[PDB]
Amino acid sequence: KVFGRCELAAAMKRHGLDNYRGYSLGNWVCAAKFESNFNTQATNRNTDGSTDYGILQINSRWWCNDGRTPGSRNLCNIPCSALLSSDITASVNCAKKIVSDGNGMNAWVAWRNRCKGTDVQAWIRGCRL
Ligand code: NA
Repeated sequence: KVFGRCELAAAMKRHGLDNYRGYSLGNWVCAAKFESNFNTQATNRNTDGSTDYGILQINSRWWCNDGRTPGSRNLCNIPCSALLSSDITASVNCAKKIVSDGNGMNAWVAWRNRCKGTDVQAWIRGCRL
């Protein structure tokens, strides 16, 4: 599923991401935009052989099991393919664990390089939230 901007904002708010660990909703929509272009089916391979999955590009090195990342962890206790669903519940609940691990949203390289320090509230402008 390719989400619309406000559709994703509304779904992220309903799942409790608005101001989660202090990060306003615009941060999460900005992150999703530059990580996946709002596409739940996005995948990208990393140099070490791990793979990033879903609308927030969660990594198999630490967070999910894809059966092809030997020696890795599965801290969200899910198969990585669950992160590609049109239902974003698994992505959001795993993201909540990531953002809580000490580095905040700096864990998402696209957020640090394209969202941090900008007017992130612009990403929810116009939405009925
Ligand atoms: Na893994």
